[PDB]
Amino acid sequence: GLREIRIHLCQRSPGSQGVRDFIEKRYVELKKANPDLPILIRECSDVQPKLWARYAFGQEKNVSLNNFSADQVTRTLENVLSG
Amino acid sequence: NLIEVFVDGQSVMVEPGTTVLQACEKVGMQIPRFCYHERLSVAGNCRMCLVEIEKAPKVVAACAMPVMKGWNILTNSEKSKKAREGVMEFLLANHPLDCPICDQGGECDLQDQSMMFGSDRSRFLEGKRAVEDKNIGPLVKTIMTRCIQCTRCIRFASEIAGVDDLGTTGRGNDMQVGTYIEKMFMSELSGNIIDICPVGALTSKPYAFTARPWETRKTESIDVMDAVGSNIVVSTRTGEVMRILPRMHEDINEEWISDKTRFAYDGLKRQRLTQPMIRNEKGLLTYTTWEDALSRVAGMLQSFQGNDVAAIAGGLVDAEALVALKDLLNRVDSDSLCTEEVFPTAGAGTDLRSNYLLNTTIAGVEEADVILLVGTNPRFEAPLFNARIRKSWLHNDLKVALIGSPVDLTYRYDHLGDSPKILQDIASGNHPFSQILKEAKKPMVVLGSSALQRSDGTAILAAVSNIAQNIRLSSGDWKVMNILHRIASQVAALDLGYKPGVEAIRKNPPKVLFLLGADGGCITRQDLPKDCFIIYQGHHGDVGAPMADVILPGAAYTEKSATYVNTEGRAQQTKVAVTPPGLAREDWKIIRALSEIAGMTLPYDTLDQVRSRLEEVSPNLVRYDDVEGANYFQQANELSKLVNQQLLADPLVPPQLTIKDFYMTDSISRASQTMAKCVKAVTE
Amino acid sequence: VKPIFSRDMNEAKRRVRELYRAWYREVPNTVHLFQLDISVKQGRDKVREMFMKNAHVTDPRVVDLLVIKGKMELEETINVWKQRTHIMRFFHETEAPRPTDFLSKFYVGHDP
Amino acid sequence: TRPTIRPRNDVVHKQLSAFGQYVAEILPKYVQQVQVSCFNELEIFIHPDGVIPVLTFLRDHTNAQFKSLADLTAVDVPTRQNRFEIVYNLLSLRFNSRIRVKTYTDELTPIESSVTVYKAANWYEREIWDMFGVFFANHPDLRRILTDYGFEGHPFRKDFPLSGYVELRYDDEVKRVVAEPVELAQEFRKFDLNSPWEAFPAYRQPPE
Amino acid sequence: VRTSPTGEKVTHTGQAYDDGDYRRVRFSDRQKEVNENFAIDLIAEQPVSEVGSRVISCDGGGGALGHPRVYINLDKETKTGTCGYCGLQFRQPH
Amino acid sequence: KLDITTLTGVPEEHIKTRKVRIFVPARNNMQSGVNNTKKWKMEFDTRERWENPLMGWSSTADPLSNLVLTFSTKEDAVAFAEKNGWSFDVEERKVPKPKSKSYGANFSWNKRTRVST
Amino acid sequence: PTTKPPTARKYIWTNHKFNVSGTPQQYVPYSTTRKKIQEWVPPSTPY
Ligand code: SF4
Ligand code: SF4
Ligand code: FES
Repeated sequence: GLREIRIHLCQRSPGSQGVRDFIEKRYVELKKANPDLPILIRECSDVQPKLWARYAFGQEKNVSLNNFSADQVTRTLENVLSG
Repeated sequence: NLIEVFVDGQSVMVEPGTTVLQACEKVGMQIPRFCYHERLSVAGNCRMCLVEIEKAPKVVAACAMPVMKGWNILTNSEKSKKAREGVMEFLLANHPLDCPICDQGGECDLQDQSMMFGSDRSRFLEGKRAVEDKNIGPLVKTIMTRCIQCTRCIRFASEIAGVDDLGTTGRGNDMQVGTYIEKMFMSELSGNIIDICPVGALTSKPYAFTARPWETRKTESIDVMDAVGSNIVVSTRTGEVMRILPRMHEDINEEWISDKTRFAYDGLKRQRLTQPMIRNEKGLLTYTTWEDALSRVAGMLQSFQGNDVAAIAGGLVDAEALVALKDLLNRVDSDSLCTEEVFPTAGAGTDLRSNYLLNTTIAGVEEADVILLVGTNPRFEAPLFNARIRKSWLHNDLKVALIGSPVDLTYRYDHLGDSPKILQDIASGNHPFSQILKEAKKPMVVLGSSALQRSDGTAILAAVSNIAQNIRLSSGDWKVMNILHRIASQVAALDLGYKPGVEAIRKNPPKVLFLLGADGGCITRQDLPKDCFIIYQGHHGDVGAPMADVILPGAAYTEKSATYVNTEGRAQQTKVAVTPPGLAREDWKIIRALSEIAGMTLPYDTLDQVRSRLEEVSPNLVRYDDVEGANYFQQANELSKLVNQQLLADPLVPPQLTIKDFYMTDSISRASQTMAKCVKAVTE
Repeated sequence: VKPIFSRDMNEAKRRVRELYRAWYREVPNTVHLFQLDISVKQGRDKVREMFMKNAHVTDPRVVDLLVIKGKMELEETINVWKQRTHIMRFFHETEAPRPTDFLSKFYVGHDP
Repeated sequence: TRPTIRPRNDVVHKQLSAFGQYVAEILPKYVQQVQVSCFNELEIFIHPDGVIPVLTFLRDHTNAQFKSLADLTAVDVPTRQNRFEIVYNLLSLRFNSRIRVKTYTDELTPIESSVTVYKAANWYEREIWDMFGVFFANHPDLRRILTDYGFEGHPFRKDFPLSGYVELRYDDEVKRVVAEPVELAQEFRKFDLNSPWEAFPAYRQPPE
Repeated sequence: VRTSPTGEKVTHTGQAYDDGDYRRVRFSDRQKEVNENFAIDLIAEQPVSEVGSRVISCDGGGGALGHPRVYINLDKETKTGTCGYCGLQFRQPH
Repeated sequence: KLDITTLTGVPEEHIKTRKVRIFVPARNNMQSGVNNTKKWKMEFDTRERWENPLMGWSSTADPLSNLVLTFSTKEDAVAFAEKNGWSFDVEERKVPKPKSKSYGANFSWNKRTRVST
Repeated sequence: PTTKPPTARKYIWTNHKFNVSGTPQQYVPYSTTRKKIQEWVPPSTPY
């Protein structure tokens, strides 16, 4: 059971361009679809963008989003949501 | 259009209007001064800044003379040295021989400048003057006989503090600084006159006679009394905190600290929790070993899971402790991690950092043209922020408006009103101030965290976001939406994912409640189930501790290295100044130790590993002194419109209306005797 | 970089081997002369531990300098310059054990 | 006139400057800088390789007969890469003058021993090695003096605390004097005495 | 010099070992050295000098054998001017 | 990759468990002088200090409690820490930002900078 | 002293005491400062 999702992106790094596109376009729809799921958007520096999914009892898994297009990020988040 | 001037023959390019003293700073020479404070206005009364310009018959005051192209500043010429000696002699002619007993002794600009630029003997063969001492309050011990009429206190009170109560009475050698009447100088930044005073004429009454400057060890830290995040230097001698001094950080606090930050360290000396405590058979808390109490809470944690275990975080807790407790409760599958301050969860909430941050940084206030303050008293809630507002108002002609109860902010402001409907009026555009906001090139809107603590906080935030979006539609790099938090731990907790407000705990009463320094009292035993097991982990026993089955002694901000994030989102780390009293231990170490006993050992075993875990949860937490941030206002505003809550008709009233409220607002402040004396002073 | 005694790590290793040899054969003479109550094996085990302490070093000059220090200590022990106290200082007998697990450290004191 | 201030002797200043230029010309291979202090003291700055050549030159009469090693010491300045500054003080009895030669080294770079040239530098180099971490190559017998036989650290190094890391006491259980970690009953009180105002404008470093 | 409930002689600093404190053992067969003369009482006993000038100078007596000379302002009728070093009190007549 | 840790003789606990702070000391706000803010300083982490039972003097067991070092540049301090194997935290130098001062502004005809006294 | 008597002061001792080491009158060192940190007093009511 997903308990929260953390998305880390770099503000100006090229690798985080797709994640930034997802945030600017698709994040609002994602939050609408999952009103009470904590989707914490945070800024990371000089490191690859990552997606953190904290499940029940504290188990967490991280998937690298480096150089992922917005569609790829949407697919990754949807796969995490579906489980 | 840099012009060329020479300081002792060295070419330095300075912008026009630069003072001679500033060019001397540019080449590194520090012209001796007694009346010039860069923060304050220029006065030119000390006369120690008299320097000789080549080919100029008359010496000039470096603090007050704009440079001219081609001028050669002779900072060590015979004329300059002789002028310095004469000015020093005149200063010391009447000054009392109080150095051994003057608290300023050892850190006196008069003493050092006499040793460096003055004669080594006195030609004064007459009687010295004596001045009756004035009483200006319970904080500033005054010996006016030592005053040199540098006028720093007066100018500071007029410009920064904004309280025009200090002035010069009389003429000639009989001229005296101080209130002509028996008035008391009351302000948030009142204590800063002690720092600003070159001589020991104005000194700290609580700190008087306690210690000498050379003895003290200086530790650089960050204050936790407010969410401004003022940098401070904790002065400790022989393992005891002696005083708190401001540390310069141009972005956050220029050179000032609030009175509560400066004088509440006395609270750390009283009502301290030094040993673990467990309820006995009679129901009375008794001192116990760490192992016994930790085992008790470990058994209780093992017994229950999920919503049965919950955590409430106080205003003074640390990010390391927060993440440790968060992981511990998650290992029992509990997400009921709640702060004592309420932030609208509807919409993005904690998901987007820009939602709960002062997006326009404190330094940004200077650039702003119009500031709209909603339901907040920045003078008491965030004193340094109000000081920055006044600085911008004085220099940048900032236009300030307040929607709330009319309060004295030390600067003139437009009082739109106290009813929340004025937010709707601004958003629709019927209100005239909407036009001013639209015309404003750099508008700024600030919504205090106190207003969000009301029932209609979600509606208030939605209305303010509507105002901001209207502004954006009318006209970027600039950020117009800002939230001013009054609790230090709030920003860090929201970043780590702690649920804002205690509402979840109200919805689902927990069997085991862990109070992490929660002295607010939002949740009590009556709300909780009758057999609730309460754990309190904090430095002082104020409210949370007396209603706790187990008391785990914890360290204070002076006694631990921890990350505190200000309202701007800037993360700063405190440094250890004194060891925690008695058996008390650092909070994250306590959480990890309970994790080890309870069979769910958290991964981190050292402070660096805890910081790595913080980086995992939120990378910005470990990036110290960075306010880069990100702009997500579009998404947050879009999320806000989905719900339509209607604001209640109750007028916006800040929790703190008078300076009496400000003194005692937290456990450290309540414990302090000095703050209580100040409360008695203002009240009576 | 100018070599102290070895231009390469291998040569430093050879010198270390010589120093170890010398300490190894000296240990029983140390036990007999200083009237120490430890066994020869115990002393040689301490020698091995001390030598492995510096094993992580990956610079030839540092190895050479450590070898010089080892030679000086060995000369002291071969002579009676060091007293029985100095020789037993390697065996931290009086000092109480310092626990290394986190929970014990948390109980004992504020030290990290 | 000017009774307080120390009298200045320019003749000695000129003589020392001229002799410094003499030394600089004779051995340009090793000398890096020669300076004369205004209290009439001459210092020659030398590359580490030149300790033996330049000292031997100074001892033997190329118009210089410095045949007595006043003292040999080091100054540890951690900021510099070569944290140690080896300092030689020499006295010429024929010319009743003294000059100073200074060289640098690292913790890991040996410097040639000067026992051959002077023979008085044996104990001085031993003391430098014992206090500072400098190792002198080709020394007849490099070992510790002024420190305990089992002393581990190198004091005087600006990193070593004044109280050290170990303390000695007699223990009745083992009937022996035993070392223990230092635990001062009264912590040495560190005093911050430097004044916030500059004292000597002549030595003002460039702002950079 | 008052006596604490434990029977110890409280110091002029106010120092007395509490009944719980174990450090009282050091005086078990020995004595606690307390100076009977208290500075505060003796300085209180001194009469207040009355001087007819607004500003007066106290050297502590003995000239160079006393304390640095300071000038005290006596304008306030309510409160007597007190020497920072000597502690003697002065006031204008009437 | 220089490592003098074996040669220093420092016991391992202080080599590994101590965090050293590299910084330029802030000016003592009581004084306007800035001469004490021109050199980088290396200071070790604070440790426990307790009262001596006999006299109440503060006792310590940290050998490096009073150890402070002065470095001209940040890089030199960093290099020293690395060569000694101490974990280091570097605080960037804080410089007073340039200010615009005008004595004329105290008598502005229309601006708020006019001084009442 | 008979020719030149010492100055008479009230605080000066009237009876000189010899070295009291090894006697019940021996000086015993002790701290002259009060407790710095004050601990919280638990409430006496059960709840
Ligand atoms: S303020 Fe006056 S009396 Fe006090 S130390 Fe400075 S010069 Fe001396
Ligand atoms: S009281 Fe202090 S700050 Fe005010 S004028 Fe006098 S010397 Fe200046
Ligand atoms: S302070 Fe500069 S002229 Fe007075």
